[PDB]
Amino acid sequence: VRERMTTQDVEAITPQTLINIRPVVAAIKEFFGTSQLSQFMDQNNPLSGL
DNA sequence: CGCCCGCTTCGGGGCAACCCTGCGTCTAATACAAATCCGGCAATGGAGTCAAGACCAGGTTCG
Ligand SMILES: C/C(=C\[C@H](C)CCCCC(=O)O)[C@@H]1O[C@@H]2C=C[C@@H]1OC(=O)\C=C/C=C\C=C\[C@H]1O[C@@H]3C[C@H]1O[C@@H](/C=C/C[C@H]1O[C@H](C[C@H](O)[C@H]1C)[C@@H](O)[C@@H](O)/C=C/CC/C=C/C2)[C@@H]3C
Repeated sequence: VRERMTTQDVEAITPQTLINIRPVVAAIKEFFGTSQLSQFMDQNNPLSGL
């Protein structure tokens, strides 16, 4: 946003144009898969999930 | 008696070898020439195929 605040022209831009959500959604998808703390639920008896 | 000056001794620095406190989207085409694929006839010419048809030789039948 701070980059394209300057390169864009004024009196034409909007928050729909300024905002790129793809690094945020890539950070979420890169956390939930392929991290240490996000593991498969160990279920072979209900004590193990707990 | 004091004094220089390199010899040894330790310090500090410097450096070489391993992990994560690591791990962004970008003008946009035109113009043209050469090379290459490929699609479709257009000569085949050699290689396979059918069929007749002849070739006797020795069992096989008949005299
Ligand atoms: C070594 C480790 C996790 C190991 C893979 C499993 C735990 C080892 C301890 C043990 O031997 O009991 C650390 O885990 C985390 C971050 C760093 C380390 O990961 C690491 O560095 C190693 C792997 C990190 C993420 C792996 C994700 C995916 O790999 C597959 C699918 C995803 O997860 C893995 C499965 C994990 C569940 C395990 O659960 C364990 C039993 C089995 O070993 C597994 C079913 C149970 O002990 C379970 O109750 C306990 C889990 C530990 C909780 C997380 C701690 C920190 C499966 C192999």
